[PDB]
Amino acid sequence: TTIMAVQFDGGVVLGADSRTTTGSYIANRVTDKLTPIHDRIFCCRSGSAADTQAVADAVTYQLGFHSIELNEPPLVHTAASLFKEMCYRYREDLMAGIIIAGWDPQEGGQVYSVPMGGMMVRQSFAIGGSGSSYIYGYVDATYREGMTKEECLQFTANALALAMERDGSSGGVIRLAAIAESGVERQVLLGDQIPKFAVATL
Amino acid sequence: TTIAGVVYKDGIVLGADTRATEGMVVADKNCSKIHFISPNIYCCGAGTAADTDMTTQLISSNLELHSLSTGRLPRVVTANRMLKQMLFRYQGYIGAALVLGGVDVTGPHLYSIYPHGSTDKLPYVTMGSGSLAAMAVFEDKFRPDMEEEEAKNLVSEAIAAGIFNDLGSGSNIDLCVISKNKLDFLRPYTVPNKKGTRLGRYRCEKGTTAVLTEKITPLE
Amino acid sequence: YDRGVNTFSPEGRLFQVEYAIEAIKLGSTAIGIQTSEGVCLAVEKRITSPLMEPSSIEKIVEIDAHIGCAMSGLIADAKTLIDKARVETQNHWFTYNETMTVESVTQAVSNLALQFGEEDADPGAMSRPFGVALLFGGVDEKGPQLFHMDPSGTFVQCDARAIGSASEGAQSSLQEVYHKSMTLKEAIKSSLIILKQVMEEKLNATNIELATVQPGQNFHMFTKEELEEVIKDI
Amino acid sequence: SSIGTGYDLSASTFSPDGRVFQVEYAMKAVENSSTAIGIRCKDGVVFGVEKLVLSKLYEEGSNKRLFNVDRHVGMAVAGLLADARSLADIAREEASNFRSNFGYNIPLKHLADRVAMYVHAYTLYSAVRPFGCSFMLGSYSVNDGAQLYMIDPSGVSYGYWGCAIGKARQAAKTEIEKLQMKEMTCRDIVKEVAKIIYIVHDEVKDKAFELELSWVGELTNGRHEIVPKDIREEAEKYAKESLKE
Amino acid sequence: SRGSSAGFDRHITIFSPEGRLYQVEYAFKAINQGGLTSVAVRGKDCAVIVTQKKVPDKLLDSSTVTHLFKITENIGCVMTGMTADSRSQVQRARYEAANWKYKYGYEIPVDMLCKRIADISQVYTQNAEMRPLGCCMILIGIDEEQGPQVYKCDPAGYYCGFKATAAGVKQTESTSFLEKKVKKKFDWTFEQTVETAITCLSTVLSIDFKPSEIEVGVVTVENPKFRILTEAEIDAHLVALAER
Amino acid sequence: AERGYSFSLTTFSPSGKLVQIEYALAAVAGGAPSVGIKAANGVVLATEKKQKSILYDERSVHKVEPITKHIGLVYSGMGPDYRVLVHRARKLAQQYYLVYQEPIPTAQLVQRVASVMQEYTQSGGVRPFGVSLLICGWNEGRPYLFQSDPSGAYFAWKATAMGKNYVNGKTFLEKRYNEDLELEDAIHTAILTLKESFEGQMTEDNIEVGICNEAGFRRLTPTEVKDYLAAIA
Amino acid sequence: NQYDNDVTVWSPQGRIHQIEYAMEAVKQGSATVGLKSKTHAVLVALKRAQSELAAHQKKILHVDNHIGISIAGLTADARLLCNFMRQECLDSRFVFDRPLPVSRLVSLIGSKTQIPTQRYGRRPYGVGLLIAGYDDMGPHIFQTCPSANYFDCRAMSIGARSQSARTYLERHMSEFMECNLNELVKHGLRALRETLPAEQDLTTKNVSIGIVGKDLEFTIYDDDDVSPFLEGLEERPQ
Amino acid sequence: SIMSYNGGAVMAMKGKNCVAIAADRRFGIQAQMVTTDFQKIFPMGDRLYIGLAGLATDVQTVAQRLKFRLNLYELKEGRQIKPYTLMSMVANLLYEKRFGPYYTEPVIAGLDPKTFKPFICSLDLIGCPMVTDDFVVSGTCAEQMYGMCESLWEPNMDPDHLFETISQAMLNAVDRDAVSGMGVIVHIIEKDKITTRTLKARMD
Repeated sequence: TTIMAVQFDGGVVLGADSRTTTGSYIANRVTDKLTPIHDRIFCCRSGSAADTQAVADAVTYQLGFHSIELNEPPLVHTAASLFKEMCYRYREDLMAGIIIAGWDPQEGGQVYSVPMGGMMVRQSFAIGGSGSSYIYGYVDATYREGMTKEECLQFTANALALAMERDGSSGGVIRLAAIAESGVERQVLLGDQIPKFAVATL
Repeated sequence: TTIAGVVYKDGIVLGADTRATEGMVVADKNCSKIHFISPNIYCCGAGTAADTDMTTQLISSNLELHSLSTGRLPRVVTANRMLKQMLFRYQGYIGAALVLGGVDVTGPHLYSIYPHGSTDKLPYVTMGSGSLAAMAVFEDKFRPDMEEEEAKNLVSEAIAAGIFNDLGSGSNIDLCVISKNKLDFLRPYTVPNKKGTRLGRYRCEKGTTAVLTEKITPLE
Repeated sequence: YDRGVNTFSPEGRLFQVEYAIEAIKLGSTAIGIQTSEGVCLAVEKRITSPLMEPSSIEKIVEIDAHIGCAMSGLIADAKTLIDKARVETQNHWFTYNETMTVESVTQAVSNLALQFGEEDADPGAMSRPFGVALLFGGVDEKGPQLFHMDPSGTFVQCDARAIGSASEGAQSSLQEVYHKSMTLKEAIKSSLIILKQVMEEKLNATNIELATVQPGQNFHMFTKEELEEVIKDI
Repeated sequence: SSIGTGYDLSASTFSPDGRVFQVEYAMKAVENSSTAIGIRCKDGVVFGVEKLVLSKLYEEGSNKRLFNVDRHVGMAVAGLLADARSLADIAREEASNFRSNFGYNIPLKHLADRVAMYVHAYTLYSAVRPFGCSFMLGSYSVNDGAQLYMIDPSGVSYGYWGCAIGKARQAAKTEIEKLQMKEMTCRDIVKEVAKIIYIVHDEVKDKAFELELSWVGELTNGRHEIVPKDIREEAEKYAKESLKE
Repeated sequence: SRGSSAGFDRHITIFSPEGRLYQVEYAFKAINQGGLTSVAVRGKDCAVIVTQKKVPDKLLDSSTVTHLFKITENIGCVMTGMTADSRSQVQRARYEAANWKYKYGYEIPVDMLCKRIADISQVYTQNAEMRPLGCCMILIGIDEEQGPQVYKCDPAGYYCGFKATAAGVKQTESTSFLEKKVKKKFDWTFEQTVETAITCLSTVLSIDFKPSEIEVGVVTVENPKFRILTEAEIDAHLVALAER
Repeated sequence: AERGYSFSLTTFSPSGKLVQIEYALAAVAGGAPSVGIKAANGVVLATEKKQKSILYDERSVHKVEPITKHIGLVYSGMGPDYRVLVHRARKLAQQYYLVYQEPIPTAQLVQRVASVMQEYTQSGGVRPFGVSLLICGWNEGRPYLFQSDPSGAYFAWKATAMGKNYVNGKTFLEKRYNEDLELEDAIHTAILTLKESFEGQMTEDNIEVGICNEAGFRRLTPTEVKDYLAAIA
Repeated sequence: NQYDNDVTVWSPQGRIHQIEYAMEAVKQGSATVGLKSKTHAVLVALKRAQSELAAHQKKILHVDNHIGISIAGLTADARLLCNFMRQECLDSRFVFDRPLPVSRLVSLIGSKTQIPTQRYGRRPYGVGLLIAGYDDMGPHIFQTCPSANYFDCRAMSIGARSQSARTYLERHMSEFMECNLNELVKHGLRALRETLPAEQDLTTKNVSIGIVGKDLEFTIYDDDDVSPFLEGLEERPQ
Repeated sequence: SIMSYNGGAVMAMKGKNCVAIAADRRFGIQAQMVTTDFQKIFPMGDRLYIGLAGLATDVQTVAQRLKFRLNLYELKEGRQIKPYTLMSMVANLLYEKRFGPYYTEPVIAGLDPKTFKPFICSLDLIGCPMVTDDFVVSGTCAEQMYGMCESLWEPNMDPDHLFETISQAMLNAVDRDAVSGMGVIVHIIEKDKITTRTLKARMD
């Protein structure tokens, strides 16, 4: 798994691979790892599929009830806090690396990381999953303050392509989703749409 | 065990083999692995047999209650939710591996459900010891929007791949076809396997077994 | 008209507690006398038949080797408190390796005071107050002590005290004859005298019980002969 | 409007004309209480309480009827005092739990709804009695604005621009409706609060009294605070002088 | 019989000698104590709620005074009767909806929500420890196949679907009006429905309301999200009635 | 906060009567009438589903409810109580099916539901159900018709009536009905005995009918009921 | 008479009679007074004896090194509350290693005592308390009622015939804040004295004193340790 | 293994309008034989028997609790139990201990008390049911029994032939198992009667 989230001005950009493995076998070569938590709040999942699915459902439920009871669009920080609570309270029984990202009329586009421990931190960009290890350098040398939405899109696309190329537990197709006040724009990069890099020959 | 499921133009084809093994010994040559959930929803089961039995029966019951109350036909998402939440609650200790398929108001839907409680919604799925062979068949010969007989042929081919390439699988092939207005519970589809005809007559004649004690008890 | 067991009277008291106090006024009268030589406790047995074995009537019991207790009213209710007191002393010994002070035991038994009630309680909780008055007589570091306790839970130290039906008369008689320098002999003598005054039957060796606790001697219940030697000096 | 034939002994019992008299009696306990008012302007909320002194032996600031429920939320009560305190503890716990679970300061409308549901929970059963108090919650934020809510023994919660509870409810309200608080600032408001309190006070029936005053607004960076001795005495002076006319 | 009483049959929810439940009837009476009336009408392609908005004081934030509630993004309700009870029941409804979606993976149908609330109320009807709620819930929403839906539940535990209903003081009269206006057989359109409800309430209390004296909830097939009309659009509906 | 009254609300009178049960029965004998007929090859349940306005959507709530695939229910008395009992009966049926993997016999369902009804005449803080039930079923070839009353007692009937004018309906049944009737004739005489009370024009939406043969329990379509209410078909 | 027997039952006039009847239990107890200087807090209590051959009831209890109480009413409820306060103080020292602030202890008492005035079958605590303490905000005298209400007092008196003491204290408030310990205890003793007929007066047998302060842990004086305080009073004659 | 602690074997076989069930008679603890008359087949009504092999304690216990529930069934309802129903009942009983199972693998053999159609089945230790039209086996000599039954069983056999077949199968399978045997007992049941025999067997 390789998940990624980049914050820009008007909102955020989410990206994930589509490979779900049980050992060296690929149980699903076309997984959806970008999961809507609310109208403009998504989560990127990594770790145990059961755990992340269960937690995401629970958070979606809680946040739905919460938003109805407040009659307001929920804060991204709130969804992130819910994930944080669950992932921290049951840290010894869950294997989940989550990235909560979305837009919010109060604080705009935001990205939060909730890694395996159960801590929560806001970041300009976040990466997670097995493949993330291979793109720390790239993402550190390529990132730049004040990227446009399309720039962030191309950015996550490239990073994920690299990770998927190197990581065996990552691969398949690329799933992207831009989130802003405008709404949610999901797209899928497959085959030749996936960025390629000159491979060493002689 | 080899079970599979596929989504075609008018609905869903489920497939299963019929061998039940205890260790490396065949106990059942005609095990039924395709379970009734609701009139529009069926479920193939691999993994721990008793667990798939009880899980599938429990969910069938709760769904009957649900539809009885709602007066409507059950949705596949409902079955998926009930199954996955029950299974997650038990942390994999309930060894149910499932292929869940059905037809709704929203159309045909196929999920694969793992004993830990994770699910995947896919146009084609395989579970069991023979799942890789069947998956090979699918990945080679699957196209979207197939017709009924084509889909049945594909699924039976995958189940056959499992049967002949996996020691855990064997015997007959069961299919279940579910469309917007038809339910073909073909059991079994086609038995590509037969015991060879007995060359001998090992029939024992009366009196060949020595008896120490007899006691006749008349009934009614 | 039925109300709760935890209802206040407009005067500011609990009906059940007051009615329990009333219930004591039917009990056998008992006398305790505190003295620098020891504490004495005397009580009438109230035998209602020659067929009743009077030795099976104990309104004076040993809480421990240095503490005795005389009870009046509903004896059945008293047995519980007595046992609780004994257990308490033994727990204190177990934990601290030292005897309980009479005041501490008395306080312990007094902690079970208003521990009754209907709603918001255990299924094994008391439904009503204990209809019993107690007189603890003991010896400790503060010397010979005597305490009195009633169903209100209020316990107090007393020099000479009477509980029971003839409480008032006996208390007056006690007041007339008590001074903080009596001998134990004078105390016992006085007790038996006032007891004979208030008792309806003729005072004899198998009609009352008498017990002493002195600084040099553990709790002692007087035998029949030991009683005779005292009743002789009427 | 007065049926008492066993139909008024429990909150689990309707009157034949569809009323719950226990709640009405608790409300009546609120009516017999000293008056407290609260008013919302364009940069916060101000609270005023007529705290009747029952003895000169009591210290200054005893029996406060103004509470800090949260660092951004203040509370003004009227009625049976101990009940008010218990409800204050409830509100505090609700706010605390909200912060622990969600990360930010609880919105006032939500705190109101929660505490009000808690209050309503006591108007349904025979096992418990309704709260003999009404209370106001005030708060200010830049993301929500200035907000003021009121809750009665029945569990009803409404948002107000100005509100009052206790003996002189309607008189106080009549005095309040003369103000254009939607344009005034808390500063200007404090004086008017103190004024309305001094007006509404009955020096004949009720003896001496003490005035309680509470800020919560942009002037305090969102923190519900006590009115400084200075501004308090200023407002009191303004009131006493305005009383002679 | 015919109004006979025995024991505590007028204090708790037990049977009267003729088999009635007095406390329940008293709850029905407790609904009217609010002094308000709500009208609910089902259209061919929509569902409309309208209710009096009595705000006798300017010291209130009108913005907080409402008997219209969002249960779900696509399920709306109007409450009539005791206020606090109404909000309690609203919370319960919201919880049941969210829980429903969480357990079953699909949005709750109005039918089942109403049935659930009614089922809950029946318990209050049969247990002595608590008294029924003096409120009445009317739910509106668009179902996937049955079209628009208007349901209603009682403090008795009764629930039902309606083409039109009403609750509160002017209930019987509103019912009479509506049942007269349904027999006509007219193009039950969006505006037809809104106007029908508004005029029902108006004639029944006689007002020709200001746009600040009522509130209108609505739900449509083209737009299933429960929408609460602004005072502006309400007035836009008002002035259109003073033309014919 | 809440707990619960732990004492019986239903107690013996000095006469030896369980007054609350009889008052519950009074509540039953004040509700819309219902008829049940067992007819050799099937069972019929029918009831007066008379609304109070044209506004009521009669296609939303039903009085003839299925319990399983082979058992049906109707009632006389209070609606909500009936609804509770319906949920409970369905649950019981499903428990039985989970344990035995065999559709619940009608008599067993009746016994369990009756036990539930008996609980509410002795347990604490509750009143009895104000409902009499008619339960039809197909099991072991034979057809079955039971009635359960608020006391928790049950009886097997060949035919019966409950609710308003149940005595005259009962007599009418005793005369104008007997065995060897096909289910069709039974439906006929059922609508006939309901008509002995249904004040007004009995339409296809004024009554509800359910049948139970050896093909399963089902509610009759309004169309079928119209055809039957044509005094023919 | 139908709004008399349950604490969960409001009267039609907005009162709860069980609470008030409970308040009446305070008046049945012997009088006690409490006053503070700027450095010290003093409880003075008139003990009370059944008969002459019985000792005088304890009126002052030790809670923590900086906190003591004087009781008036049901003694069982008094000991109950006393144990509660002791436990809370111990908890505070255990967790924070600092003495528990008096006002907070009092608030806790209010919270605890409010609870059974709202639950069916429960009763109010039939006891009034005077609490003397010293912390970072100086000396403190508090008063707790069965109504679960509490007051921060400059001085106070409760119990039978305590109105007199209340009046006297109300006269000499302005003196208290600058008095010395001897004078403070004196004033307390006079306040307690005005609660008696001219026939009877204070003794080393029916008076208990409790002092806490900036230079003194909470201490109880009675018998002969009271004599230095009494032998320094003006033989107030009728 | 736990199942091999006491050993034992149980078999059931279908016939024409008849059915058969057999079991060895040995009760031993590991290598040591304690008794040679241990009951492993229990009547659960007329024409309906259950066979239990495995851990002796759980054999007895499952049998007893089964008789408990069965008696309750036959009392509440006015009928003897149907074979399928008994199978589901046992399945339920075993699955109740899913995470602490009884160590027995039951075998059911009987005729439909209404009809006469033969029924056989076997279950897991956690109650997974398995119905066949030929035979079922359970025990420490399962492979042996399978070997014999696959070679001797014919479809439509008459009582005598069913007897000879199941007897030879049991005898020859058990005689290749160290912890099974010390005698064999066979119940052959038909519509009118029940024949119970003990076979002449090796005792080693």
